[PDB]
Amino acid sequence: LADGAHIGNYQIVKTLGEGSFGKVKLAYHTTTGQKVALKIINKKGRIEREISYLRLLRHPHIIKLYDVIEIIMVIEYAGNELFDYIVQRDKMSEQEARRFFQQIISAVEYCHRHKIVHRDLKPENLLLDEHLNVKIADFGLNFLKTSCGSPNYAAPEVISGKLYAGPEVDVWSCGVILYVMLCRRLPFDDESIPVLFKNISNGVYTLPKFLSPGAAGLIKRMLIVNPLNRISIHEIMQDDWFKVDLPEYLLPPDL
Amino acid sequence: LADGAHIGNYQIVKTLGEGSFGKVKLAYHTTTGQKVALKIINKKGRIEREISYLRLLRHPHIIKLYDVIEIIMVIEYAGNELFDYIVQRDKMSEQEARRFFQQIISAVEYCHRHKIVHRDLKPENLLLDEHLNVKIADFGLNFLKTSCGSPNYAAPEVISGKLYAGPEVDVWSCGVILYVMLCRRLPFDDESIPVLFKNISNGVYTLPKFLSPGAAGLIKRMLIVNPLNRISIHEIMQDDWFKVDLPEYLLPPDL
Repeated sequence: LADGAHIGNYQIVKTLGEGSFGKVKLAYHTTTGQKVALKIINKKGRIEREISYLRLLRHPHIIKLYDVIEIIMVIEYAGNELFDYIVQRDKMSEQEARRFFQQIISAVEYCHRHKIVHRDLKPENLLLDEHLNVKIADFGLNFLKTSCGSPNYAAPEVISGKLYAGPEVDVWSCGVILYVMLCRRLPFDDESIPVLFKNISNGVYTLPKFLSPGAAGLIKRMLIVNPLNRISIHEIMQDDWFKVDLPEYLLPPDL
Repeated sequence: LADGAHIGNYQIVKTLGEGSFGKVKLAYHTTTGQKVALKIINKKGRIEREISYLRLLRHPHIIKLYDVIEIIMVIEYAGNELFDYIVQRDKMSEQEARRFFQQIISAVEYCHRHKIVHRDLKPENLLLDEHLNVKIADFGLNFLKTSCGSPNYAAPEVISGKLYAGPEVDVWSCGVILYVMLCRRLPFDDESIPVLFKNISNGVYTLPKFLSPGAAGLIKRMLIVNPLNRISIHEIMQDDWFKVDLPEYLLPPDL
């Protein structure tokens, strides 16, 4: 039950995080040795509905909810972080960046379809598995992780704490994300908190010249202050720059 | 010169981060095999004065600037993060927490003496070495790390972007830090950015009952909104709760 060991095919390894109910512990499947993530819960509503609803969501690049076993969740485990891999390789190609951006955007499209807005797309939520596939965590309706997002990646609507943050906020975050993989620098960022918020609020940032007309073009339409003029996920998936070398499994049925 | 290898006793291993001039690369000393951190620079003022000034600062718990070798810096390397270690051991003792808090506070006292205010004390800056000693990084006058601080740990003066942030801001951050090691939860923290800032601004937080009168007492005086009434580092070092089991090497000469 504790960091000791064993629970129906799974042996516990070492708590990964704590959180209001139980903890999250690393564990490896008894026979296969597949690493897994065990989120424990109990001692309390429509959460069970949620947990049940998550076991249905499946996507190559979203951390999967393998199966529920107190209340053990059994989640897919990815140990590395997308950006740790990116800093490693000095200057990865624009085509290398795009490859990741496509997996991410596809994943977002997938969730928005199932009516789930992430709202917290940031580096600590972009993981990678042994095959270099992105795995987005924290998707679906602890002190190691803060409840409020990393400002540098939040849309104006979020910085300003608007009562409604629609799927357009994910596009903005993805905008920042794309920007950083290509420019290796944050779009908005100042040592002064208030100034960082000012810039984000007025979409104040500069696009580096080494950016292809394609990339810079897409970034531009994603980082738009007015939620209504911000480009949509589907428009992004139909973009020429985006489309290049786009793996078929990433394109939904309707597109 | 690159991620290839070798530079006067040091062999390069794999870039740890990038930053406006050069990068930071992990390297191990050719003979001893001591891991080191290599920050590269060139292509430009009073920085050299600064670099020179840092080579003089020495403290058991501050990342040391071993020696300058373009412009290679050679920094002490710590791979783990204080809080990763803390989540591991389920509930570490109050005396275990205090041990870390003393090393941290001593380190801060040390820098404030040499007229250096950190201003960005957060989890990603609290490292640990193989002996479980804290090593504070980013001390002394990149996309993996943002320029603005992690709000949850910043003092009101910092959240509000006041033109002057004195050493009192470090006390506040240390307050949050102490709080989290003991309560395993953030003092101020809300999914709403504006609300998080409101709470911080009005020092709105609750002290858990399982806190000793000592600990809770110290926290209280650190998280004070008015910079002038906030407890001082030296008063903290003379506190009864703080003093318990305080290793002699951590106490400065004058105390």
